[PDB]
Amino acid sequence: MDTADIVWVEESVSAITLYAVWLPPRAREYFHALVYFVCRNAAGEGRARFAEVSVTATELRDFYGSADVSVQAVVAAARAATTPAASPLEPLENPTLWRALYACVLAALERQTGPVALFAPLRIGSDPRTGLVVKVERASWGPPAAPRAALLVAEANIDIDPMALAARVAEHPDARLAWARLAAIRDTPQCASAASLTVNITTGTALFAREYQTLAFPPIKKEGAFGDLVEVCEVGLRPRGHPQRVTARVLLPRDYDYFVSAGEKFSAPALVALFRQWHTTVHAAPGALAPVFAFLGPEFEVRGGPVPYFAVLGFPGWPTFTVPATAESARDLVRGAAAAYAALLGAWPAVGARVVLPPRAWPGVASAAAGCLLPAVREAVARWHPATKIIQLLDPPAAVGPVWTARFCFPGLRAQLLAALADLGGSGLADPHGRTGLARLDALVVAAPSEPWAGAVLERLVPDTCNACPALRQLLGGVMAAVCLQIEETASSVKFAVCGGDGGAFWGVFNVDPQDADAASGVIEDARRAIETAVGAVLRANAVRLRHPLCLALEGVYTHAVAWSQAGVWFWNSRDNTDHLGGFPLRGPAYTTAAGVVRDTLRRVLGLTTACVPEEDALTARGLMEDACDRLILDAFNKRLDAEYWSVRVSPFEASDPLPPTAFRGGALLDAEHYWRRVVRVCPGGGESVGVPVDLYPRPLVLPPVDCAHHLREILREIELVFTGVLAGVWGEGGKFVYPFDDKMSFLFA
Amino acid sequence: LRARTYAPGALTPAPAYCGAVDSATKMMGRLADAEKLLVPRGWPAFAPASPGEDTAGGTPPPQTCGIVKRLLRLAATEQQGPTPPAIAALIRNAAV
Repeated sequence: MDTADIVWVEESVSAITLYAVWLPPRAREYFHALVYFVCRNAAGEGRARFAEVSVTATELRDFYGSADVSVQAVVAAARAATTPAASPLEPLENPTLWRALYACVLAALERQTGPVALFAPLRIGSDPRTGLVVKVERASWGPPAAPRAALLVAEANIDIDPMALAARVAEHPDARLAWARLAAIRDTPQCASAASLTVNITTGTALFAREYQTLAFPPIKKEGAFGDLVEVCEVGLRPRGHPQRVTARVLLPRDYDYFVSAGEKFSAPALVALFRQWHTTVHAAPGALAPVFAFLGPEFEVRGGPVPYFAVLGFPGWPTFTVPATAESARDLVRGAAAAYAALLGAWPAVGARVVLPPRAWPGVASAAAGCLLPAVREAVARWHPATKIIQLLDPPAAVGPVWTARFCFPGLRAQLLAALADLGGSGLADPHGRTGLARLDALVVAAPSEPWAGAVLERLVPDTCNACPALRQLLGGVMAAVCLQIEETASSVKFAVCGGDGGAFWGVFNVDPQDADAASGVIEDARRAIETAVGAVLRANAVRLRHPLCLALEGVYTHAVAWSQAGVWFWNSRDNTDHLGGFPLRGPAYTTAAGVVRDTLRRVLGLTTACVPEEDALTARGLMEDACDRLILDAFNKRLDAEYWSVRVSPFEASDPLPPTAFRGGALLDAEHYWRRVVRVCPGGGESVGVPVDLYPRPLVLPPVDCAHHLREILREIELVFTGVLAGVWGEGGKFVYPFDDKMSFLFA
Repeated sequence: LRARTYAPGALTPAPAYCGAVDSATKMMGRLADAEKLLVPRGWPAFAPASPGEDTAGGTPPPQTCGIVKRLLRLAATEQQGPTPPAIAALIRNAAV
């Protein structure tokens, strides 16, 4: 505490990792943790520093989100993870515990020592007698150094009996195969020592190549020295939670900061085995502690996740970024990844929604925020129900034309609403240090307009927070309903008539002479400005303040509109041949040709509609429609031998066919199966119609004739769903559209 | 026209024959061997059943009308690109 012995230096931090987790001598209420920073100076010189924090049990329970956890379990898992020779995949048993642990330790470190940030200058003050960082402050001393990268390529060959995979899959009928491979490897660790491996690392100064026939013996091919990539350091500490002196052995990288790996073929087991060998090799001589060995990813859950990553929580000490290749914007992708890593402190996406606020504090904040609002808004919030209709007076099939139609949008309203509402309710927080979390969120919003990565992060993040607590859902629904009602009321006096939408984006019709073109461009702008001002005033009325001022955008002007359902709609402009289509499913490469055909046929029919002809026109229209379908089928004949063209995508929450046993013999192709599964259908005999997972077999394939009638019928149903509505709406008919597939062109594929 | 009729060179005189001729039983053996060869790349299995087996199930008909159907389906399968068709696994030649 004394300031007469504190030594101050100016440096920068590039990574924070977890080193040790233990329990003090005589206490069962809390535990202690020891963390390790890798800092750099103003010209580029690595150094290692250590800090220690203490965590209670109430905070741990709050971050977990339930009351079925204990400090004993945390300590037991942390102690077990220290030995990777026998237990290398500890976080696969229970991931939520590790997520809560990481989040709580980070928050405690931020609150106790002080404010910290990555890739920014800082002033660090330490105690010379004990050797632990004691204070951190933010200052400015110049243009800090620039990050550096290093390319990595690894390949491993592991062998596992297909019977184990089959049994594990049978245990859980809807599990992904990467998790099955990981679990099988976990059961018998020794199989990770007999694998054959190859590694190639390219840096800006050297190169490192290795080829092991078996990971337990000397390399068969070698190039480079280990004493160049990294440096081994020994430090002597003296924490307050131990009775005797302690020593720590760490690795310090040389001339780089993080690894970058292409996403063409990424496999976790290769990295796990390589790092396991390094951990075993380095920590052999007795006389020092050992770090933890933990990792995280989307393959540690039974059903996977939609966004891939690879999070490192302990050994060795630096992050790894997996970026899909074959994209002309690879540099942009890597820049976005680095920016996201720096901005959010590295927790995202590992922790999830705990980077903002703990999941056991939301209800109080939501209640306090809602308690103020305004009487009418409170009444609206109390009665909110998902399936309700307020403003959007149209219906199933209906056509408008020729008039001036317009489409407007508010870009990014939910995130702004959440930020403002959380700020309003923050007065109810039972802590003065949680605001930092909210602060982070605010920054993201201000960066959304000019940075795509911020927009993607917010889009992925808001649904998680909403799903955490339904009170947020209700509050947002009520506020949005009030906004929509005000919008409609104001728009009812500028020659505007709302025809569709929900409030975030909508479309409507204007009342003006349909001939003059130089006078129809002076009424849309006035309406847009008036609506913007009215919405701003209504929001400001209910003591709600926004960082970014509202801005409403016009997305096009058309003349014809057709609506055939509650989510499908077609707009057309009869002066430049521009059009827009919304509400068509797309689950494969053969669902785009149908969209193109639909667009062309609709354009032709609506162009012919301006012939001012009696009911005969309808008959003519029908003819055209049929013709289009005919051509489509004929065109599909030439692509009858393509397997990937006809394959369709399936998600974990739907029902699919059983997995054929042979698929379990694929090997290393089962690692990249996070979320989707692609399936095709073939006929090997008579009427069998068996399924095939395309992506689990080596290329090229050898299959019987494809099944084209099934897929063609599936597409044709959706094709007709729109033509029927167009016919019933434009001409007020009563006959459905039906195409005789079974009696006209079914002989081609028989 | 090309995908629904014999190949141009099938019905043309040649010095000798280049096919597979056999009895019924040895034909079953060769068919099983070829199917085993082809399975590892996508071809679905067969899973047959015969009287006197441990599982009665359906399709009691033994290997009497079950050979012609399989032979015909194998012979009517076309080829894509430079990869020889499937029948080459039974005739044992890469020029059919």
